[PDB]
Amino acid sequence: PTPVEEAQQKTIEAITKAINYMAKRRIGALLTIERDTGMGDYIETGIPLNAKVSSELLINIFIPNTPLHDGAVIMKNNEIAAAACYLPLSESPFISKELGTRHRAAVGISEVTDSLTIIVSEETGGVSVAKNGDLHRELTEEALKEMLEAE
Amino acid sequence: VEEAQQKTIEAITKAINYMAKRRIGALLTIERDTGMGDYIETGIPLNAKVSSELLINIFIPNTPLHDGAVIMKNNEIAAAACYLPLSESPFISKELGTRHRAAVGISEVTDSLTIIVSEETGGVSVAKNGDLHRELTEEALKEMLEAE
Ligand SMILES: O=C(NC[C@@H]1CCCO1)NC1CCCC1
Ligand SMILES: O=C(NC[C@H]1CCCO1)NC1CCCC1
Ligand SMILES: [Mg+2]
Repeated sequence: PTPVEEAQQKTIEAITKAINYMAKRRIGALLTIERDTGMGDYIETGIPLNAKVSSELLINIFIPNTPLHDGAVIMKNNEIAAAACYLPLSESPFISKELGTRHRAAVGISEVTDSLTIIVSEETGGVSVAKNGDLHRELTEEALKEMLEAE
Repeated sequence: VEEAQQKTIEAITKAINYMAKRRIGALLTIERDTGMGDYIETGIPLNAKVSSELLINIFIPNTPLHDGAVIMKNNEIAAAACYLPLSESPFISKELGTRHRAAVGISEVTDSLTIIVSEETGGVSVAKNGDLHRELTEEALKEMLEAE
């Protein structure tokens, strides 16, 4: 495998381990992965980190009642670019009415970028992904990892 | 460069103040001229920009990153949850535990400056040159960082 491919696999493993940990504990999370549409405008609304990814940092970021836990984490490749970022809120009628701001923000950014956003519900622990204006809910650990590997 | 150093000092002091008030244990070593790569390598790599918010989030109790030392280098957070050597000095106050002994320990073999927040009292101390300077005010800590 090339170094880029191995680095990508490490990042996926870090993300999936963090998301799985948060889902089990009902830790709300909002994690947007930049793709080909640049997200600089939104990255600049948060606290800059420019940090190497780890499952441990991702978890620490979203612990409730902490400085960094509200708003989105935005990733660029293997790095956490910024935390506590603003994303636009979708007005889509296909967002389940019981869902809160994190899900509406994820769908919102997915309507104006090709990014992939992962959401952990603080109510249920359910894991969802927003992509291209669609929200896919109640993902298994395997489905999430397969979505990341495919993207 | 001067504006960047002051920004980092302000970020550190704001984080330390927050933790001291809440009696959140913390251990933050600032590399100086003695390289500490061997200890940085024992932690979780971050190479992150300093912010008060990131420092606070690192040290929250019962989280992956809160046990061990944060090591700063070249104005960034190099790693978290790092190992530091424990001092065997018999002249550390006996009521103090592992965090303070680790800060003194790294200070015995490097020129680094380490900041400790006690989880028992929220007291703020600094280890340098093998000595621990205890019960620091906000102003005293700022003076040490500026002097360093
Ligand atoms: O693009 C990289 N990782 C991408 C991750 C995979 C899962 C979400 O984003 N790493 C390359 C840039 C730095 C070295 C290779
Ligand atoms: O921010 C600091 N140095 C900045 C360097 C890199 C860019 C320009 O010079 N040092 C801080 C750490 C401890 C207290 C001050
Ligand atoms: Mg379904």
